[PDB]
Amino acid sequence: INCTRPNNNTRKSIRIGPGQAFYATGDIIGDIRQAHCNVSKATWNETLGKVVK
Amino acid sequence: IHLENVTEEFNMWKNNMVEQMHTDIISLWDQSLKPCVKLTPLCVTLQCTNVTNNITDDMRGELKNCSFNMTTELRDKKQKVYSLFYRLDVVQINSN
Amino acid sequence: QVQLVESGPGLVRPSETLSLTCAVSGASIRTKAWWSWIRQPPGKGLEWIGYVSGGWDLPNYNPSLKNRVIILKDTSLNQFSLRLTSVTAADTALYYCAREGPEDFDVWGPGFLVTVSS
Amino acid sequence: VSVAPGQTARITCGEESLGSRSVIWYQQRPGQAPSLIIYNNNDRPSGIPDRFSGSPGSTFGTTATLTITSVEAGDEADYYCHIWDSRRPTNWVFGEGTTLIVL
Amino acid sequence: QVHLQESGPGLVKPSETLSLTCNVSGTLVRDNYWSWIRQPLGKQPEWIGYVHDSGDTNYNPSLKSRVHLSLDKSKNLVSLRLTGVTAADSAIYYCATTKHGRRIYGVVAFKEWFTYFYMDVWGKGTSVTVSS
Ligand SMILES: *[C@@H]1O[C@H](CO)[C@@H](O[C@@H]2O[C@H](CO)[C@@H](O[C@@H]3O[C@H](CO[C@H]4O[C@H](CO)[C@@H](O)[C@H](O)[C@@H]4O)[C@@H](O)[C@H](O[C@H]4O[C@H](CO)[C@@H](O)[C@H](O)[C@@H]4O)[C@@H]3O)[C@H](O)[C@H]2NC(C)=O)[C@H](O)[C@H]1NC(C)=O
Ligand SMILES: *[C@@H]1O[C@H](CO)[C@@H](O[C@@H]2O[C@H](CO)[C@@H](O[C@@H]3O[C@H](CO)[C@@H](O)[C@H](O)[C@@H]3O)[C@H](O)[C@H]2NC(C)=O)[C@H](O)[C@H]1NC(C)=O
Ligand SMILES: *[C@@H]1O[C@H](CO)[C@@H](O[C@@H]2O[C@H](CO)[C@@H](O)[C@H](O)[C@H]2NC(C)=O)[C@H](O)[C@H]1NC(C)=O
Ligand SMILES: *[C@@H]1O[C@H](CO)[C@@H](O)[C@H](O)[C@H]1NC(C)=O
Repeated sequence: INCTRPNNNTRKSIRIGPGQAFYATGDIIGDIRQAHCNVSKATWNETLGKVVK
Repeated sequence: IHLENVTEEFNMWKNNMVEQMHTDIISLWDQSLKPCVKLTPLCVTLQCTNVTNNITDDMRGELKNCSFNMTTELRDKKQKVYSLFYRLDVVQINSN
Repeated sequence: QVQLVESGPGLVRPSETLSLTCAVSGASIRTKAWWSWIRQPPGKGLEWIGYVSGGWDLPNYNPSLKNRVIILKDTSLNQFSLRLTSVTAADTALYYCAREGPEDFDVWGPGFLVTVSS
Repeated sequence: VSVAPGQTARITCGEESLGSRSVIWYQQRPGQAPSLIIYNNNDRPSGIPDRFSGSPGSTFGTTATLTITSVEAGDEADYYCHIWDSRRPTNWVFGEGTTLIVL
Repeated sequence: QVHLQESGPGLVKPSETLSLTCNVSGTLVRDNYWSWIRQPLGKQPEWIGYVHDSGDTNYNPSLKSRVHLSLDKSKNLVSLRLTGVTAADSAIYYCATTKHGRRIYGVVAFKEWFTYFYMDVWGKGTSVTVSS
C-alpha cells in the first residue's frame, strides 16, 4: 500500500510564552490536493479471492 | 530451544499479556507527553476564513485559515498570528 | 535459512596449535543443536571431529583425535571454534562446521582445505 | 522592452505563481487583431514560428516569463499573458500590456 | 480555413441594447466553441466569455446580467447581445473561436484538474463607440 499527503507544508514556530514553542501550519507551497492511498487492483482482488476461498 | 512430544492447549482469546501489552503501550504513551508543552493558552477565539483557493461551492475547503490573538513571551504584549487548520478540528462558536 | 561460514588458516606448519572459527547467522547458537566440526581427508571419506552444544552439554569428541581437540562456543559472537594442538602433515583435510538438529546436519559450512605443510 | 534586433529578450507578466499554472501568451499588432503564440506552458501551435520559449508552469513562487531568441522588427507586438492558476480564480481580464519594440 | 466577419452598429446611444453579429468562413457554428473579447483603446483586452451548444454558456461574472451570447445555425453566424450600454463600453470587440485544454496536476478522479481555454483565431473586430 502507498499512502501520501501531497500538500506541501511549512511549519511555523509561534512563541506561546517563555520557552513555549507551538508549531502551526504556514503556507501551502504548491497545489492544494487531497491525501490518498493506493493499492494494486490485481493483488487486492487475488487476496480477496484467497480469503473468500 | 525446541520441545518435542509435548501438547499444550493455547487460547489467544482468553490470553494474558495482550492486556499487559495494551496497558504498557497506554502507560508509555502517557509517559511520553508529560515533558511536552500543554496547549492551554491556545483555546481562544479564532477568526477563520477559507484558504486562498479557487474553491467550488460544492466541495468545501478542507483547510481553513485562522487568525487569532496569542500571548507572546512578554505578559503585557500580545500578537496577532495566523495558521491553517482542518475542518475536523474547528467548530463554529456562536455577519461574522 | 541458517548460514555457517568457516574462517581461519588453510596452511599451517605441523607440530603447532591449529584453530578455526565458524560464524553462524540465520539462527541462534543456543538451540536444540550440536554445533559440530567434521573433517575429510582429500579423496577420502568424512571424519567427524566433535561437537559442542548451545545448551549445557559437555563436548564429546572422537577418541581417535587424541584429546587435542577443544571446541569452544562463543554465544556472545554467535560462533564456535575448533582447536587442534600438535598437528601433522597427515592431518591435511577439508574442515566443516555444521549443526546437528532434529534432522542430521542440515546446514554445513562450505568446508575449507587445511593443508598442513612444513 | 526595447532590445537590439536579432537578440534574446525576456518579458515578464502577471502575478507570481501560487499553484500549478497554465499560461497563454498572446500578441497584438497595432490597430490589427490579436494573435496567439503560446497556448500551454511551453507549447506552441502550428502556423506560429519557433523560439517562443515559455516558462514552465510547474514552478511554485515564480513569475511567468516569455523568452524570445533572435528578435526582429516583425516582433513589434504588444504582448499579453493569460494565466490559469489551479489555486487562483479564473482571470476574465488579461495581464497588463508588455510592449516589445526594437531599435 | 476560417476567418470571421464582425458586424455591429459602431455608433451606440447610451443605455441601449447592443447587438453584434459574426459571420463565419468554412467551419460551422456547431463544431466549435466561440468567444467574445472586448478591448478598450490602449488597454489590455477583456474576455467577455464563451458559448457553445448544449449549455456550455459560461459568461463573465463581471457583467453576468446585461450580456448574452447566442449562435445562428441557419445563417451560420455568432451573435452578441448587450443590455444598457454605458460609457465604459466603448472599445473594439472580437468574435473568436477557442480551444479547451485539460491541465492535470493531481488525481484525475479527485477533480484535480481544470479546463483552460485559448482563442486561436480572431477577426477584424468592431470599433464600438457609445455617444448620444
Ligand atoms: C495513486 O494512483 C494514482 C492514479 O490512479 C496516481 O495519480 C497520478 O498522479 C500523478 C502525479 O500527481 C499524475 O501525473 C500528472 O499527470 C498529468 C497528466 O499526465 C498524462 O498526460 C501527459 C500528457 O498527455 C502524459 O505525458 C502522461 O504520461 C499522462 O498520460 C501531467 O500533466 C502532470 O504533469 C504536470 O505537472 C508536472 C509537475 O507538476 C510538470 O512538470 C508537467 O509539465 C505537467 O505540467 C502530472 O505528471 C497522474 O495523472 C495521476 N494519475 C491519474 C490516473 O490521475 C497517484 O500518484 C498514486 N499515488 C502513489 C503514491 O503512487
Ligand atoms: C486580536 O486582538 C485585537 C485587539 O483586541 C482584536 O481587535 C479588536 O476586536 C474587537 C472585536 O471585534 C474590536 O471591537 C469592535 O471593532 C469594530 C471595528 O472597529 C467596531 O465597529 C465595534 O463597535 C467594536 O468596537 C476592536 O476594534 C478590535 N481592535 C483592533 C485594534 O483591531 C482582534 O479581534 C483579535 N483577533 C484577531 C483575529 O485579530
Ligand atoms: C507503491 O510505490 C512504490 C514506490 O517504490 C512502487 O514501487 C515501484 O513501482 C515501479 C512501478 O512498477 C517499479 O518500476 C519499481 O521498481 C518499484 N520499486 C520498488 C522499490 O518496489 C509500487 O509499485 C507502488 N505500488 C502501488 C500499488 O502503487
Ligand atoms: C478478480 O479476478 C477474476 C479473474 O479475472 C475476475 O473474474 C473477477 O471479476 C475479479 N474481481 C473483481 C472484483 O473485479
